[PDB]
Amino acid sequence: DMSYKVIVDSCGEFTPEMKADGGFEHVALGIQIEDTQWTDDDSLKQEELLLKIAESTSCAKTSCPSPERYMESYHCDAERIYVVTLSAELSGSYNSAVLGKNLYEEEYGEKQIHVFNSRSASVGETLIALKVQQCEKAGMTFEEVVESVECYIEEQHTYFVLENLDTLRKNGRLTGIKSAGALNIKPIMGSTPQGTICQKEKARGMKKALVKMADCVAADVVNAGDKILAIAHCNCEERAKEVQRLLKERFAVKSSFIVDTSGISTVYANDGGIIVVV
Amino acid sequence: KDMSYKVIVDSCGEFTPEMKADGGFEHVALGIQIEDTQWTDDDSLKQEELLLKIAESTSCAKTSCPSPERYMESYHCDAERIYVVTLSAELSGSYNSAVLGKNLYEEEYGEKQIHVFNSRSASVGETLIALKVQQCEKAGMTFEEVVESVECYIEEQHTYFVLENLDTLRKNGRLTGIKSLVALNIKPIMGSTPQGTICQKEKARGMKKALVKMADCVAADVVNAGDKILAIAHCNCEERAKEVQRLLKERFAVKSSFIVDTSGISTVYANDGGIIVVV
Ligand SMILES: CCCCCC/C=C\CCCCCCCCCC(=O)O
Ligand SMILES: CCCCCC/C=C\CCCCCCCCCC(=O)O
Ligand code: NA
Ligand code: NA
Repeated sequence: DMSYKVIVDSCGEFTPEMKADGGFEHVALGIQIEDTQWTDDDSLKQEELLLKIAESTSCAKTSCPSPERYMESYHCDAERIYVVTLSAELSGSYNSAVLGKNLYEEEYGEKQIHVFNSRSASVGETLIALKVQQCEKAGMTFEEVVESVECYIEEQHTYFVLENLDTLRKNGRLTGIKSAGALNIKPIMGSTPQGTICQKEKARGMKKALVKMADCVAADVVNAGDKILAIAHCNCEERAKEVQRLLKERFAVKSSFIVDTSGISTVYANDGGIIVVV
Repeated sequence: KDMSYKVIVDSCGEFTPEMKADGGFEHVALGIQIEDTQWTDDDSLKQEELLLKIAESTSCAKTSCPSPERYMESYHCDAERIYVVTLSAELSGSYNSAVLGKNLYEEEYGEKQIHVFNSRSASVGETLIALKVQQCEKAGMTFEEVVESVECYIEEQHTYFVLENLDTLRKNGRLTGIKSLVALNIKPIMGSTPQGTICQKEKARGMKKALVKMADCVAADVVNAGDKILAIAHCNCEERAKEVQRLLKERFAVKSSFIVDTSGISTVYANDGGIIVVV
């Protein structure tokens, strides 16, 4: 009985193995830069997006998926539907997925559909989708999957260091956080348990910030041998491999992987950004 | 051989007969003050004597949490691992005292595995967390693994209650954010927030329809009820507890359920006729 589908909004990256699996499906967000309106799918190559961001003087804007396209993704032959979305504190994607479930039941009746508020972004959503699959392979019931994945979400922590925080700041995703000292100061950012962004540390220069971020991850992680560590990078794979090396010096994980940022992740992480989740 | 672990629960958390007979569960008592009378909340305090004293006293009851020194002493024993389950940190100093007791322990003695769980609940909410600790230990998990699994359960755990008399919680500052209703026979359906505070979930006219609405609230929030234990605490109204149990069974199936009489602390704040439901 593998009658299930894992729906993830487009911010959550897919590894090549997940793309070849068939059980993972994306629901794409929208991206708007000046007078260009794009859909965050696999037809939007990262370089063209980064080049458009670089030329546009105006900050990029994004839009969550509509409830109707969530509902359409629920309507299929799979018995159990699991939805993984951006943090509800950072995007309307969660509320839209929940509304799509209400629309589905009005048009088609009851179905086992659960929407997971990742309280995170990017590879945070990826790891949750992988956790759903792991639970399904272990033979859990639908409600057992929900409980175990919601526990993993509670254990999961997100961290990131960017070169350019302006897109998150201008789009209202950094409210409360204090902003200009040394020009090479790099804040180490992270999630809160509620799914908002906070500042965890700071360092002058990228090399020192990556070390401090590695320390922050290691200071919070528990039972790391049971967990997969994910790293998303925006056009800086050698920086991603260095972060992986720093983290391996500090704790042992079950496994780890590195992925390129999705369209939404690229828009908000910007050129040179690094996101770590475990 | 020494016991591998002990679960310390403050006296608000009721023990089932099976837990009372298990030396792996141990209470740390709170204090109860009603007019000129001071009681330790332990098994030697009869609920009827407490209820009769409350009924006669025009003065509202007062309570006190355990001291950090008392918690520290409870940690110093032959059991290897110590788990502590306390009242919600937002409703009592019991959690802060247990954490301070741990800090004092590590300063005075060799390092020991001690973890304090903020239940963000009360009464059988603490009971079920203590049972979950035992379940995780029986599953063979490590200390860190037990801690992480129990904290996940705590986030899942929701508390609901309907009382005949909310005055003790109100007078003692435990309903700070809730608007009080004017006195036909409207009964508010109260419950926990994820932070461990009390909120009003619903309201109904009469006790019978209040229990129905509470049962609806429990059913609306519960995840994977089939694997969970549902607990019902009642203060001198066992038939009301069995009716609530019946209403919940109409809405979802659980692995098992139990009913217990309220502890001393739970009795003081739930009062005669109170009902508490946790799953
Ligand atoms: C709570 C932890 C968040 C970690 C953020 C990591 C940095 C960049 C990843 C992309 C974050 C995107 C957040 C804003 C998405 C808004 C999309 C929309 O609804 O328009
Ligand atoms: C957060 C959910 C709370 C549910 C409350 C259920 C009603 C009665 C159970 C007893 C509650 C006791 C709370 C106050 C305890 C204060 C003890 C102290 O003096 O520190
Ligand atoms: Na559309
Ligand atoms: Na008084």
